[PDB]
Amino acid sequence: ENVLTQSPAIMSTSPGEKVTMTCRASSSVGSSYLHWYQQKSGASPKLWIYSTSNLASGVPARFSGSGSGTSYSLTISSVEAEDAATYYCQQFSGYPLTFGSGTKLEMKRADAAPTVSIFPPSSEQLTSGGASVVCFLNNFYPKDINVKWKIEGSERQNGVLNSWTDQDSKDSTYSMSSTLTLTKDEYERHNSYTCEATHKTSTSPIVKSFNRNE
Amino acid sequence: DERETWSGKVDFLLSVIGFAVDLANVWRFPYLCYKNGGGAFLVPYGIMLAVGGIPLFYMELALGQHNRKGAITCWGRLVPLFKGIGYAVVLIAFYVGFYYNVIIAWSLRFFFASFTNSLPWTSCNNIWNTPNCRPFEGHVEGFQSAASEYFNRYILELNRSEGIHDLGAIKWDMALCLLIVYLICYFSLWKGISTSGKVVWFTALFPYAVLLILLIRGLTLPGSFLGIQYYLTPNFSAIYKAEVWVDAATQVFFSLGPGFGVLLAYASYNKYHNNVYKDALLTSFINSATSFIAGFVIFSVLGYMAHTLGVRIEDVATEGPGLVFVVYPAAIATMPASTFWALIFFMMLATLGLDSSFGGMEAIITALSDEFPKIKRNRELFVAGLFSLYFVVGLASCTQGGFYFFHLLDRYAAGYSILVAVFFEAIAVSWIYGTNRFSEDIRDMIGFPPGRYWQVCWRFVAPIFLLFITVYGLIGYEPLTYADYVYPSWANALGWCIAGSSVVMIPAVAIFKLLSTPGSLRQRFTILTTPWRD
Amino acid sequence: EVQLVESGGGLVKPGGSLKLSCAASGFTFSSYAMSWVRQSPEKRLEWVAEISSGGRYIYYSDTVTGRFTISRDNARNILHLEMSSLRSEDTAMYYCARGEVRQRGFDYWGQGTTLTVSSAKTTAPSVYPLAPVCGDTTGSSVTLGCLVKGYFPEPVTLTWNSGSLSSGVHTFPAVLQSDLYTLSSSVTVTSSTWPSQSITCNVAHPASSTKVDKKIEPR
Ligand SMILES: CC(C)CCC[C@@H](C)[C@H]1CC[C@H]2[C@@H]3CC=C4C[C@@H](O)CC[C@]4(C)[C@H]3CC[C@]12C
Ligand SMILES: CC(C)CCC[C@@H](C)[C@H]1CC[C@H]2[C@@H]3CC=C4C[C@@H](O)CC[C@]4(C)[C@H]3CC[C@]12C
Ligand SMILES: OC[C@H]1O[C@H](O[C@H]2[C@H](O)[C@@H](O)[C@H](O)O[C@@H]2CO)[C@H](O)[C@@H](O)[C@@H]1O
Ligand SMILES: NCCc1ccc(Cl)c(Cl)c1
Ligand SMILES: [Cl-]
Ligand code: NA
Ligand code: NA
Ligand code: NA
Repeated sequence: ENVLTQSPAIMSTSPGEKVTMTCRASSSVGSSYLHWYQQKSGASPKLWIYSTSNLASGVPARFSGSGSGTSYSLTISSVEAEDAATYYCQQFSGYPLTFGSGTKLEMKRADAAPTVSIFPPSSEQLTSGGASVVCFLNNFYPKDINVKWKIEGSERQNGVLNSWTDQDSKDSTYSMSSTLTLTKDEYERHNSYTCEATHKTSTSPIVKSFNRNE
Repeated sequence: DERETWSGKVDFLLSVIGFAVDLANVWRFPYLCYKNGGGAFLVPYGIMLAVGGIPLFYMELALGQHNRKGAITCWGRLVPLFKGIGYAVVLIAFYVGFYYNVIIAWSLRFFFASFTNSLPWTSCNNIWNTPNCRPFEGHVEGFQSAASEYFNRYILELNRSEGIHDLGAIKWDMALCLLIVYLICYFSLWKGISTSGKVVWFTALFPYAVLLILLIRGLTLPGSFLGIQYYLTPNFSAIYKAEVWVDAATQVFFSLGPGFGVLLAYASYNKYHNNVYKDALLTSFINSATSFIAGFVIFSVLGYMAHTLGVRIEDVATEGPGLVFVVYPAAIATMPASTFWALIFFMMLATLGLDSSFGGMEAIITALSDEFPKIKRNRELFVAGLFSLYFVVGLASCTQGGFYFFHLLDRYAAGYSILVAVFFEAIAVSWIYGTNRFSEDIRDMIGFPPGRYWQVCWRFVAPIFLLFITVYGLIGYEPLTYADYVYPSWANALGWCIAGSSVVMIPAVAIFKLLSTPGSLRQRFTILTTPWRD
Repeated sequence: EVQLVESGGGLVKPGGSLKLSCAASGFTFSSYAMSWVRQSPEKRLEWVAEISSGGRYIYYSDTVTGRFTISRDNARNILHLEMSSLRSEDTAMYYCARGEVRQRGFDYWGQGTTLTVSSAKTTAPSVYPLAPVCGDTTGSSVTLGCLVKGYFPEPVTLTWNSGSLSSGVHTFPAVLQSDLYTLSSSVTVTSSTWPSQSITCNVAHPASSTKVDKKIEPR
């Protein structure tokens, strides 16, 4: 098969700037047969550029494309937050038809610190014999963030479920939820549980704790 | 499954250009403009070219490339009931060989006769001349020119023959010329499209070299613009007449050459995903463009004759071999360095014929190869026998009454026989095989379906403008006559038996294969209306 | 105008078989070629198969070849894909996409229908309300939460107050751990809103026939 590799994999841009993303084919692709698709989060792909140069209906003029042979590219003259999406190229030259690995385009903004919230196990879960402690980290930039868990004063690395949102369509930040799960017995053998967060915005980690005493 | 391809893409284009660009691009097209009132004739020409000619030109090349078979096997796999269309169309090209090739023989004859300081057709004082010889063309028919009497009384010796019933002796310098032609044709098509594809690099290109030379030499002649006037001067009164549109129609169809099975065979050697739509458009344009250019080549000289030779344009403006073997050599003889122009002109006429002949013969060979496996491995022995047949029968063309034989075939062997075959070609594809299924075929090949403009032309426009025009041709029919000579009606009957023998293959194979298949009547239709492996 | 709608799809055990359908409207269906493109949970687009306008020309990727059969109905305008001997790597969101012109690409796409190929049993989620620590300093706004744990397969529907408040809500995508999905959601509101008013967590998991609401109380 003809493999299309796109670079970069992820790209961050301030509005108004210009971006370029590239599409490289292992074999040669006829210029007439190469296309691009834009896919926004949670939605179907939309045809964006066809035959390498040609904008699909509804596509703003800030978009353009060029290339030939094994090398192609997509360029946005002045980026808008509306343009944040994943972009897949495609070759129709021959079968099987292949799609590029994609380029995820995300907006960048001023750094933001997360608001950390910590939630003890519900009294309904505790009856079932399970105990899980949930920590939220909301509205921060950039996306990379690191969570730590201390059962008393001691780091517990086992049994954690971390989840990130996608970039917010409005404030362009990220959010993360971390869930530490224990047995009911193991939970009640301790008192002070601590969720802690190390983000770029601070050298000092944001800490949220609670004890079973209160 | 296994089939050879053109050694290169250019081979195909030059094979199609070469076949499509023939001698009629030279004598007939510029005459039709002049007779039909100049640039005003471009309108019905362009219209019939657009709706009738190019779509059908497009259609064959598509079918050929897709079904990957010769003309007979192609229609067999397409519409098994209509397989006769491939039979009809192939043996038409067979009949054309018995006449068309003698035109190249005449060209080589005038070529071999062109080595000299003084061209033999210049004066009236030779042994073949009568008292009535005049230096150049005129009105009165009892008095010919020095070029006319040279062609008729020396080269042809047509004066020694009282009609087509008396052929007279055999002229061996003509037979030698005809033999030479078939030797060239043999060693071209002998090994297949491998050699054939590269040979046409000459035969297709060389006439364009000569055209440019004769164009410049023609336009630098005094009175050349006067000719261009008669050629292109618009008169739109001629648009209203019926047979003008008939003339525009029949020219476009003979010029682009669909319906000979040639385009089918040539395309059958194309790779499946080759873009045949770009080729059909490119080739169609080049062919008409060549006709337009050659017009200036002919009439610049035709003007020079009117202005400095003291002849009137009506007498020197001609179609057919009369133009190229008499009128045009007359002018060349007068101008300085005559020997050079004559030599490249007659060489151009030959290379205009050859590439066309190749296609006609290849259409026969490829069609018979695909039907009978015995022929493909034996191909060199087959084409040897085929041309052997051509030369032996072609000896009748080399007789003293040979022209009468030529003129007979020049009319009946092709023409509206081609029109009814092409008519059925459109009806079979569109209304039986279906336009939807055909459009789907092309999408698989070149990646996109034909615009609905093409579909309408195949389904509606072409059959109508064929059927109507082929009918109006039958009404304007008159028994075949040449000069003062009226062909006997037994000769006219022989011509219809020739014209009919092809066309009758449509119902023949239809009725034959229909009764040959099992079941009741309407599953017959379905069985024979189903494509090859569908 | 043009609308493509994929239907069928869901949980199927490995080696099992399933049939997908695409309903087309808004154009002449017989005039265009159709294809299936699938997107793995890793969000990679992979072309599955193509069918021509009259269905007489078919193409498959070597992944699904011989297992998958793409069909077509021009009468009722329905595209079909018949899968058999399904494997876990076939898990994806399947897209119905047109069309005919190779040089113009795929100009229309459907909503997609999700296929999950797994041997894991369907299980109902356990939803828990998340009430903050007590008693603490309460600022201008307060953050509540809802924990949906131990379910399969996807999806689940989580809304707040029957979808009333969409603002200040973050619903975190589910993560599969040992054949069980866990999902959480957080919502922030002014402390004058809560617990002055009612905040309920609406969760729906149709696979297990589960409809649950959870009111969050400080208790
Ligand atoms: C006299 C010589 C030099 C020019 C001859 C004119 C010919 C080549 C021109 C005149 C009108 C033209 C046609 C006008 C209409 C169409 C429809 C379009 O969708 C395909 C091309 C097609 C079919 C054109 C093909 C080329 C065409 C036939
Ligand atoms: C005589 C004057 C007025 C016109 C001369 C016409 C010549 C220049 C034109 C007519 C036909 C043309 C050729 C048609 C076929 C091909 C194949 C294509 O893949 C490359 C161009 C090429 C090789 C063309 C070159 C130019 C060409 C030879
Ligand atoms: O007038 C042209 C030349 O005619 C003769 O040459 C003939 C020859 O007689 C014939 O058998 C041969 O096949 O063709 C040539 C050229 O047509 C004369 O013998 C020449 O002197 C003339 O120039
Ligand atoms: N291109 C003119 C049509 C034509 C000319 C010569 C021959 Cl031999 C044939 Cl079959 C057809
Ligand atoms: Cl012409
Ligand atoms: Na890219
Ligand atoms: Na021609
Ligand atoms: Na020719």
